[PDB]
Amino acid sequence: SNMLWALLRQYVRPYRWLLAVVAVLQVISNMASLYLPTVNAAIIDDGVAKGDTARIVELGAVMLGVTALQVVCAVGAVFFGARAATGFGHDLRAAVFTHVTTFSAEEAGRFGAASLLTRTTNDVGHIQQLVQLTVTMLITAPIMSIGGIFMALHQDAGLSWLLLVSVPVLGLANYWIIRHLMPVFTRMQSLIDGINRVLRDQLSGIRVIRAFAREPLERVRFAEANQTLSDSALEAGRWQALMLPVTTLVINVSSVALIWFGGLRIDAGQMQVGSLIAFLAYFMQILMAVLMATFMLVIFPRAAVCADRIGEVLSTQTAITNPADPVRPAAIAGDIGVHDATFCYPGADRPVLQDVSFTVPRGTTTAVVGSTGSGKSTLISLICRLYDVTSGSLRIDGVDVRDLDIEQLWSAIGLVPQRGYLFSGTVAENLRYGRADATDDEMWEALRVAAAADFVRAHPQGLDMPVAQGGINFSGGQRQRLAIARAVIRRPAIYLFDDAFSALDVHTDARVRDALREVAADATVVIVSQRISTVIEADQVVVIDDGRVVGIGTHDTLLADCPIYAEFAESQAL
Amino acid sequence: RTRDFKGSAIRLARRLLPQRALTLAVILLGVGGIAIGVIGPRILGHATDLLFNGVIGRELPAGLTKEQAVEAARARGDGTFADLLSGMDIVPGQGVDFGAVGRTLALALGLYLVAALLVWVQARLLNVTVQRTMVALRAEVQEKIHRLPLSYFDSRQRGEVLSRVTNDVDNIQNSVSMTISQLLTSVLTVFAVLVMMLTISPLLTLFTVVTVPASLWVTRWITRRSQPLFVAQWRNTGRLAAHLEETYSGFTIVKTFGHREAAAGKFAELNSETQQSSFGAQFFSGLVSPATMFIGNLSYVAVAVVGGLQVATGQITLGSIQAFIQYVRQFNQPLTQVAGMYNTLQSGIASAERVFDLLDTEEESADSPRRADVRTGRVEFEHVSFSYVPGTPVIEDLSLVAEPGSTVAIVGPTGAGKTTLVNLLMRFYDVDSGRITIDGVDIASVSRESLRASIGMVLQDTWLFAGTIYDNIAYGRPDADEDEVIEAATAAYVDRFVHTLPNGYDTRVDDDGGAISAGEKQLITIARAVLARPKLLVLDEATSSVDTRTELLIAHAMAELRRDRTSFIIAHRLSTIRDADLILVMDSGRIIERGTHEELLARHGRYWEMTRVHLGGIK
Ligand SMILES: Nc1ncnc2c1ncn2[C@@H]1O[C@H](COP(=O)(O)OP(=O)(O)O)[C@@H](O)[C@H]1O
Ligand SMILES: [Mg+2]
Repeated sequence: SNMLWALLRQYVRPYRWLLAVVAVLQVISNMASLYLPTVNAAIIDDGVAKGDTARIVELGAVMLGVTALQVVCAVGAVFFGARAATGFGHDLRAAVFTHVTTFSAEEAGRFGAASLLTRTTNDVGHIQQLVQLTVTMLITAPIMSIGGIFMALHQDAGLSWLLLVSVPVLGLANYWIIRHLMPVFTRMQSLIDGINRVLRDQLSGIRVIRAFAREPLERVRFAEANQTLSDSALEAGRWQALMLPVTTLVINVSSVALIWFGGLRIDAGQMQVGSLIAFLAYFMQILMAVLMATFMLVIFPRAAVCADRIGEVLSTQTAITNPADPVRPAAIAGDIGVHDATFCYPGADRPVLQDVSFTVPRGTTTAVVGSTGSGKSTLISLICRLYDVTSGSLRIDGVDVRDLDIEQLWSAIGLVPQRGYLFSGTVAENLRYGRADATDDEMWEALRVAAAADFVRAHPQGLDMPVAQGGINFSGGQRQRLAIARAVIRRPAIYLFDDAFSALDVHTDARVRDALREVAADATVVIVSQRISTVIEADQVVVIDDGRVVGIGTHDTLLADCPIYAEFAESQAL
Repeated sequence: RTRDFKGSAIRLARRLLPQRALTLAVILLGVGGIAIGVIGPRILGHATDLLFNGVIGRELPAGLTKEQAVEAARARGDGTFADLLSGMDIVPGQGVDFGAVGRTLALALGLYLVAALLVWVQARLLNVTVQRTMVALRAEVQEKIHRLPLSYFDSRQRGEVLSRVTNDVDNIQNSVSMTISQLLTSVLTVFAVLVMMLTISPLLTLFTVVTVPASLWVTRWITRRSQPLFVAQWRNTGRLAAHLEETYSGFTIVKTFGHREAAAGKFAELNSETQQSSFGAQFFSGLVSPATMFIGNLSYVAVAVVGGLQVATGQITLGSIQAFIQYVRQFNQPLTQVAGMYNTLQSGIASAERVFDLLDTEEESADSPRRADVRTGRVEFEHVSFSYVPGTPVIEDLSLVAEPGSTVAIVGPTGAGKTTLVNLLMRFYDVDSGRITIDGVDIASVSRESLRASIGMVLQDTWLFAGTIYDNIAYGRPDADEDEVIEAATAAYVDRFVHTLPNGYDTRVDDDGGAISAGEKQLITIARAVLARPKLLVLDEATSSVDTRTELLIAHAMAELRRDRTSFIIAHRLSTIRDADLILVMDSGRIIERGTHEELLARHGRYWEMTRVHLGGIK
């Protein structure tokens, strides 16, 4: 676990003089629990060995003061232990989120959207729950041993060799069991997550598994996961069964030799009798501090794989960044000039796009079209720099797009992605993203252009109906038209629709396009669609098939010149 | 909300009945291995008392009897010391007698060595009996999953069944290995540790058992005072995951429309307030021990003071008070973890009756073994009247007859009973008062496996288990070489975009770069159904997210090009369904009107007024 420590020494840096106030209070709280037997050895030696009745009762005052000093610095240690372990976990996810927000589409989609939330919310909280458990209930095992040795040195140091020999063998016989247990214990968590995934896949596809009658294959691929998990959990419990017995045997043998080697001293007259009572409690306190500390070491293997994922997110250098000298035109009015752009995944056999070359003039409209998987899905995300072109160049009216500040680029591109996503809140704050200062009557214009006015106006509170988290209350084209209106009130120089009108029907698609043509009379519109009924009115249309372009023109000059486009539009008539 | 605690507990305990030999030998081995670590301190105290008796007795006048020595001590003014001398067994003038001390310690060491291999075996057998009753439960749940009807799976919440076979078996394993190892032993260390602690002194044992009520009231008052905070932090972390989810899932819409600054400020303003909410919840719930250990020392101080004051009076011996200290330490340990042993038992018994409720549900219809074979395909229905829940009939009377080699194509508005009809054909649900006869023989009395393995179905939603694209495509026929997987992966047009991916046919599509589209995930599923070589093929809107040209190519190369088999083609785009052998227009059951495309369009019906929403563009 070289990543858990590299990620653990990095983010709890500011809380150095807040764990130094915990490792100095866990010392007072453990040298005060070791001092109660120390003073009990004086009750037995100064009040019991003699008559001295009052020395037993007046030495209980020292015991009552110590038990209060031991709790004021033990509840005052849990106040600073779970105050640096909450700053680590705050600063950790505040740095995971800040790094994720720098990702591009290619890097964000490589991790996901749920495997990236469970990597910053409940994944941090495992290392964050490890820090508050390793400074409040796990450093007391080394402390109760090291300070126990010094207490046994303070009291009749002649017989401190027992505690100098009994520990070096309690942390060495426990470092062997743990050394052999850790590798067999991190392999058991990757193996119980391999059966929770088999069950998850079987339950989700329980309707298709039965369709192929592939039930002899299931629960035989589950019988090889259950019987494999039960061989790594029956083996990790083969070492975990040696922790209590060996640790308690070391303490018991040390305790038994203690009375012999202490009686040999007491008979000689160089030792008192209460020292045995004190040492027998030092050993028992060390046993108690070691057993419960080694019983909660299950956290380390399960929080060292969380750190692997967090460090995998945090060690992903982004590849799309602003240039050191970005060109800043006064206006970025749409003129796209894609020349020879070839986008290829790293290591892929065939590039997604290859030698695509088309330009759109100032205020016209283009429509790219092709079969599923034929590149066009990735063409939109190149104009707004959600992907990097590998061996080509696209330029917007004066400059290569990657030689242009990405924020000023996005400030005049109204993007409507493949799936309409709306943010939690109200329609007034969901379609506010376009302008953020639009007047109330101005947001009634996009909803009319996007053919979305007649469902948000037929509501009690007008344009204030609450939207769900992902906008799931609006089922389909309702969400799509709200997303269209969001970009409609931005007056962009480039409208960029990526499979937007597919969710809509045919009449509302033609209505929205007519509204755009009557409103955005000079904006550059780039429409991507698998339909043809939304492509007729485009000023120019291009077809791309398996990457490369196959034909560029208008509808009439391409319906009788491109066989691919002809057979594309053939499956459209009724 | 754990609506049963008695019957569930007895059923979970009787689950260990098959492993009763390894449970009886754990119960009897964690008793003789724990009542030997209790009598160990008594032997140790006797060993230390043999030292004290000689040490405080070797300086007395050698020759005088014990009573005479006590009288002499009391006669010189030493009263408490005289009581001390009378309180133990001394003989003046004799030393320690190390023979007795050595023999006592050689027995303490012997039964300390025996007690350590009597607990290692008790732990090994306990591990074996736990990790063998867990396998049985996990293999009984998996055998029940493949027998429940679909009406059970699709009538529950989104993750209701998932977090019952996955998270509810882990809790059962925890609360079946913690209440046999950690809860049973820390009740014998409260019974024997207390019955040996009472034969020593019944007064000092009363200064220790009034710290059970004190350590329980305080641990029940801390927990039931840290509730305005343990809920106000679980709710404040719910506003963190509800913001990260909507800023990660709509990340391309946060980047564009550049509200990165706003979405980061909102995160930073509710992260600084979940830190504060978690601070209190981890402080108050973290100070639950520094307080039950405070009354583990308020008792220790009283025990030590009274024990010393009572040894000095001679009512008890030093070797008894040394053992009493160890008994106090062993008795005051099971209390510091009595809440973290009881809340993980309620949790583990609450998520242990849901599992048995799942196992107690009704199985499927107990199919009849006949092995029906489809020869030509005569899928003919006869007055099917299926209804999901009594009171809302979903599919009414209909008599859609198929043909041996045609491709009957079902069309209709959403929610008209198309996917439900596909579910009826596959016997996922049972038809009510209607024949569903496939090639003359009724499939209502036919083994489900033989029928389903011969149909071949693809649905609107796709299933892709955790594996490579090759493994997903080869799932329809797992005994086919790659020359038959790639072959039937070119008719589904997955080859043209699979090389686009960084490592095609091995992309491991459960953790990929999100480079597989929604229609690309349907082409993979179609390629899986092509492998099986079905004889009655049904495509229930499987080509919905794919192109309408690839749609017409696939359902012309493996749905019309197949002269041998018949096919149902359910889709919403009528362009690919026209000229396709008996289109059936259906509206909430009750097939309105049917026929081929020409006769169906040349009659001016619902089909005619439905083919203008797509072609005429009038709505
Ligand atoms: N498993 C089910 N449990 C409860 N209700 C269902 C179930 N399946 C379908 N329904 C309801 O019955 C109706 C059946 O329509 P459906 O067959 O889904 O038509 P389509 O497939 O064209 O959407 C749906 O509106 C749905 O709400
Ligand atoms: Mg359907």
